[PDB]
Amino acid sequence: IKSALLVLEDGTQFHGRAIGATGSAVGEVVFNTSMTGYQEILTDPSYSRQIVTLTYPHIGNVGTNDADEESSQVHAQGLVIRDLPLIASNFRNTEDLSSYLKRHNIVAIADIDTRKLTRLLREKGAQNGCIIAGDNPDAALALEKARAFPGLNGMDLAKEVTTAEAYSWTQGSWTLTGGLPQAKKEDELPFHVVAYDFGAKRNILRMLVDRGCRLTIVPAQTSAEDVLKMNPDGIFLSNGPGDPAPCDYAITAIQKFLETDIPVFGICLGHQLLALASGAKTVKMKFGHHGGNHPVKDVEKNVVMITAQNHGFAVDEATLPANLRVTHKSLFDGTLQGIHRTDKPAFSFQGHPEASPAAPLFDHFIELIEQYRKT
Amino acid sequence: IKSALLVLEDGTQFHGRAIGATGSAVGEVVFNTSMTGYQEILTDPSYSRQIVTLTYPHIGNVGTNDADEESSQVHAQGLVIRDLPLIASNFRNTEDLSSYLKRHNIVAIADIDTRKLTRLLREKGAQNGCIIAGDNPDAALALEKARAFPGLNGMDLAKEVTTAEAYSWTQGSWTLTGGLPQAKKEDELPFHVVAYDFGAKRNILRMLVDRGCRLTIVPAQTSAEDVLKMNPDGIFLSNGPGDPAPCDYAITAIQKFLETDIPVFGICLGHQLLALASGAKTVKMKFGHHGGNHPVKDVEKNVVMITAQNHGFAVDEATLPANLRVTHKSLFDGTLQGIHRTDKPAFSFQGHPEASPAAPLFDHFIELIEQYRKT
Amino acid sequence: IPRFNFEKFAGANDRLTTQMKSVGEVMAIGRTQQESLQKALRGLEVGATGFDPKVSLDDPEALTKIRRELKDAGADRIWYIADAFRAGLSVDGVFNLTNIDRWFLVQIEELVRLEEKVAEVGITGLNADFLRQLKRKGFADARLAKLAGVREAEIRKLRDQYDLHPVYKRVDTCAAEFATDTAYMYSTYEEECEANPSTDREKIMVLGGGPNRIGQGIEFDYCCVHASLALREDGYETIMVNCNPETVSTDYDTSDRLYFEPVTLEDVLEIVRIEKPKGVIVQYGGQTPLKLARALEAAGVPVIGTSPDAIDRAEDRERFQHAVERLKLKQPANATVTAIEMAVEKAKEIGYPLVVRP
Amino acid sequence: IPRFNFEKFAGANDRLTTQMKSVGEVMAIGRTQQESLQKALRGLEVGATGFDPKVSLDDPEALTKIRRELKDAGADRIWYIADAFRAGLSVDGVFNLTNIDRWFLVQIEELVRLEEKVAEVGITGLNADFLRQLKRKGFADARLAKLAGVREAEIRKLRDQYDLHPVYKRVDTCAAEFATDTAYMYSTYEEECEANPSTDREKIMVLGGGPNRIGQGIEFDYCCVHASLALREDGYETIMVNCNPETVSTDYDTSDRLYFEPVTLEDVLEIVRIEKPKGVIVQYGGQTPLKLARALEAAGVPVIGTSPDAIDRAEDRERFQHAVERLKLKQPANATVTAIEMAVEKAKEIGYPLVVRP
Ligand SMILES: [Cl-]
Ligand SMILES: [Cl-]
Ligand SMILES: [Cl-]
Ligand SMILES: [Cl-]
Ligand SMILES: [Cl-]
Ligand SMILES: [Cl-]
Ligand SMILES: [K+]
Ligand SMILES: [K+]
Repeated sequence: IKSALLVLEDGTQFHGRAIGATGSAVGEVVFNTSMTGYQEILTDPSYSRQIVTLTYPHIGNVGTNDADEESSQVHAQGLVIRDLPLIASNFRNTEDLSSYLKRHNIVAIADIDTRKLTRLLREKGAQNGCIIAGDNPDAALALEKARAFPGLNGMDLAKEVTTAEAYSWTQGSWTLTGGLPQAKKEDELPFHVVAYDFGAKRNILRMLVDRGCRLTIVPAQTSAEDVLKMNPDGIFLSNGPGDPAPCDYAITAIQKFLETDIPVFGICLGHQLLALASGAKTVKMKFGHHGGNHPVKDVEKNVVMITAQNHGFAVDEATLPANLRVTHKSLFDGTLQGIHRTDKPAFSFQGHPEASPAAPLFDHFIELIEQYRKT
Repeated sequence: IKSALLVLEDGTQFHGRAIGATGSAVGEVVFNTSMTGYQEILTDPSYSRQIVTLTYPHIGNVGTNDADEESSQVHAQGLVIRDLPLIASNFRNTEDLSSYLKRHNIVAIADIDTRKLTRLLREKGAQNGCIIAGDNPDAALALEKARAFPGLNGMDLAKEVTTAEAYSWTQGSWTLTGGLPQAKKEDELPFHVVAYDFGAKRNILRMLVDRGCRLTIVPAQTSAEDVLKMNPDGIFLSNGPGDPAPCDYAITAIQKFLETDIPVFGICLGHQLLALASGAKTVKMKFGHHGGNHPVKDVEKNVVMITAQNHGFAVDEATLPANLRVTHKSLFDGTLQGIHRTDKPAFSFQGHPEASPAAPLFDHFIELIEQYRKT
Repeated sequence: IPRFNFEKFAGANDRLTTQMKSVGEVMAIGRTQQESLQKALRGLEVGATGFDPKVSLDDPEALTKIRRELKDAGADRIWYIADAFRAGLSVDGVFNLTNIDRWFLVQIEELVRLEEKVAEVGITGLNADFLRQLKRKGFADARLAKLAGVREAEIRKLRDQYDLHPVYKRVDTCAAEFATDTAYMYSTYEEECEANPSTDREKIMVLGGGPNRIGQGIEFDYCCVHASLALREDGYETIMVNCNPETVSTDYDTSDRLYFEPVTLEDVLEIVRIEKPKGVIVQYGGQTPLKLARALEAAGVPVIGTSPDAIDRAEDRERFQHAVERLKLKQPANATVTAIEMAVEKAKEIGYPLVVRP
Repeated sequence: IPRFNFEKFAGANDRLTTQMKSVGEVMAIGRTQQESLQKALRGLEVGATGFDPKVSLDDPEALTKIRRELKDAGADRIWYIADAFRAGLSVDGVFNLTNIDRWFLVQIEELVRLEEKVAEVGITGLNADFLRQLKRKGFADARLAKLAGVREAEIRKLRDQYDLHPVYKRVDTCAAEFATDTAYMYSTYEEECEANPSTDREKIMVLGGGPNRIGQGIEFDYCCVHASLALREDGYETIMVNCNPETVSTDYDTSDRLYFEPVTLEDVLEIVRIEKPKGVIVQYGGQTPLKLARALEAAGVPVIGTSPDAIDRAEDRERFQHAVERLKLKQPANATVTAIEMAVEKAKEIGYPLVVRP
């Protein structure tokens, strides 16, 4: 018997089984409703310091593989699930879940009532928690640790996940037939986009490349001056974990761009930053948006998009500066999902766009880029 | 394809497959003819800094188990074998050999011409060598380390495997039936024996207790003074790695006891020390003795014993002090195997004793400890 | 799981192919595949209690039969898949013959090994931890009973003893991201229960028929729905119990509380335990609920309408003849033969032509 | 591996039990169990090249026959085990029926898998790295050949091409701790060769007859020994090739050099290759060596004594009849029928009683 334990700030306990590394894990507890895509979720920087509970019971059915990695590493602090399948069964699998978790040193637990956990987070909002896996997991220790956890509110996580040096990215989307393509060459891409790495996902980058963009990935703190120096065709503000607010660095920089005529496009954290720099205010969500079936309305078009959400904070619509037009809202909860500057080539989206490869956001960005080079 | 490679000082190469930890290992390369007892060989301190090659092709047929560790840990530098079995198949097995090797982090290679290795070691003598288990093992590098290796000649290994602080040992020998017996009670043991941990094997200890010996396990350095300070019924000098010569610290000590009327019993390393302390000289063997089918004669009784051998150096018979009687000799090479002080209650044995439930030796010992208390 | 009726079709090719031959279907919900599958099995109304064996372990011919059943599927395949594991066949083995994904096979295999332990340890080895592990894997009391060599009630007793009962989760469309005001539930062995039964009213439970089959059609479902609509309108809290995905009775709108469950004693008893209803209708879902009537009553269930015993009075050919007699009514000449010659003799009495009912 | 003769025994219970029924035995030496085992298989003189199949993949009854053979061992169990794996039985399943330790069964299973890859890749998939791996698992040229659909010779050529040959280790009682002056060797696919043939003398190779069988006894072994002792005395360097553990022929004293190996074209050629003997006597070991005569010669082996063709002259019922004819001697009337009707006729000619030789 390989025991594991998960304990919530509030004292709630969940007894189960260890499936990952031995040890303990602490962080903010969230639930994600995605029925598929666990790997991508685990490896999404957007989950740093978070303990991920998946609502879908069998997690690990298709094992894992490199192509499904959203970053160079597992960002989830822990994984909490109802059942770990006996086998991974899929032509793409290269290593079962459990072995993967272990290789990445992730503390994971299985066999607990995820539904009860979900309903609790839903009802009472997120909570910090600690999972302990090993011989005789100490529930008090667990509880201590959970209670001691500082918490994501006011925590700058982007500086934690961002890259240390800047670098190129010219690799596009994966395909069934040929997997991940070779990285394109620079003369093979018309556009040059500077993308701020606030804990960016591989798939977004891949998308942009799909659209003609050579990317220069820059650290989160990178100055505006430093960047402008690069004569960027467009500026992209990635997705990323934690609170946007304490990102003094970014906001500053962004404001600069906003003086300029350079197209600016933001996703998730970027979107929050853009909003902050535009004078808007951000809030931290009861439990957030973590799933892949979230309905969002494009108000302009009056169409609904089924989206992927991975956020715990959000831009308050009520404090929206008037140079900020609302472009999209959540059909689940009425929260802000899109915005555009009425006075600048800058817009952003709360959810996480994906490749087909209708790409209206992306295409817009590209559109703005062109107009900009047309000038 | 998990490559590995072994290279000898001499430049000899052995290409195979990785079955242990990833990485490199270096030390003296020795060969062991034991067809059984691999776990026991791996966990024998006598192997520190030695890379172990096993003549018996299938290593790991019975997996592993704690009752089979001769010490707290695996002392062998690396493991070289011909074939790692598909499964372990024994009722006593708790963990396959490969998994065992990893957890203990042993660099190890399977599938090489162990016969080829054997003959070379036999013909040319022991050799330092390097195993490199990884993605693209570097031959030159491995050679580079191999050659660089300092070597065991003149190396004190005892001080590296001894214990920090002293301690009590009251555990007897294993039985199929009961297994590892609980640890006797101090008041349950007639005798008190002090044992110098020169990197001592668990079973030997077990064999003493078996004999009514309470045991005090001390560190290598340990002063005769401090020792005598415990009014011990007899002193026991354990088996251990490296060269005995450089262990100034004990020869000294020993010599103390050697003025005393306390009985002193030496095994392997401790048989060497005794020797030294009594004036004899020690040499380093061409290839040494490692396996369990070694014939040794009890000159006295004219009978032959099949023993277990784990040594690289011996005691030169030619340089014997009169007060040193030859009690045993190897029927394989006529080398020295046992001695007795003409003038003192001291004697030692080169080979390694084992329980049926050496008995002669062991019994003698006690019979000495006895005659000593009778006084 | 589809429901077949091949037994009613003499000369019919009974292998499964692209043209449907099933007459109905049963559905089940569980927190895990294993649980879900086994619950469906016991709710299939074919006499199964899970993976009950089709061929004997000593039949030297088994492997053959098994192979065949796997290679060219019939209505019985799922059971032969387990017997294959029991017989020594490998997961790859089974796969190559069936093309059923290993993901599913490994799970069936695991249930089998578990059944083996059960078998080995007997009831005595059924401690609370193990038993809970079994229940969580969806094992039925009945199936366990069989493996341990005891009656079903024995297993159930043991659970009572250990306070080992299921919880009820709700269907919500959203993995619990939003709350529900609807009471569409399924049982499982977990921590938290969402049944939250009302103490407020007088409850009426209606038992459906499970999957449809020939002779056990929508006609019964129709009746069951009607009982609910009527009694609800009349002000009762109506509880429906059924597991046929095709019907209106399994429509959440049809009743106050819906338990999408196997229509078995075990499952029905658990709900009753918690609902503590005022009455239970067993007369409208066909044979399925009918057959449960005595055991339910005996187990304390407030069965309403025509009593189990009265139903048995009518159903039982002997008990019955006696009524007919009693009332001095006209019944056709009958006999209860055991042996051939016996029947030839009695036949003579009765008079041809004859109706020979097993 | 024991050697049986049940075919000569009509009516005889052929299951193995506590009473011995074998007539001889064969021994093999390998660097690994698989090597060892497969070598023994190909030296058994029963027409096996390794784990040749006993039942068809497509036989519907194959699982059953396989089960019986497994549960109640016969001389052929070893083959049925491979067959079991082919058919999809699991290692645990085979274990349950045979009680053979899994450590062994797993190795057979691996063999079977590799076989399957061969079958799959064909002669083309036989790259040097793979071939080498197979040869180290004891795979015979002949066996791979059937799997790949080629002639054994093709495989042989293939290895030539790859400079893929075995090395020779020596027996020494002590795991190489001490040197040996004796030349008691066995083949393996490894790094170092210990053969060190002499360039010195004129070598004479004597081929033994493998395990003893009825009609192929010690009498031939007696001869083989004599050949050795004799020539050795005469001053030739004698080289014995045999793998029967019971005989004087396999005693290291009997000859200068002993190669404890399977008496097959394959194994012999490998020795010849390195020994390059003056001659090779194939007439003293009975049927085994006899049947290799042609092929050895054809391969350039220096066959001494009566020629392989000559032998063919006398063995060949027709070749012979002609020479008997030639010599004007007396042979019994004979005929070669194909058809029954054809026989009864010829029969009348020849005249009863009759000796019918298939
Ligand atoms: Cl739980
Ligand atoms: Cl790139
Ligand atoms: Cl090698
Ligand atoms: Cl248990
Ligand atoms: Cl018989
Ligand atoms: Cl290959
Ligand atoms: K649990
Ligand atoms: K009826």
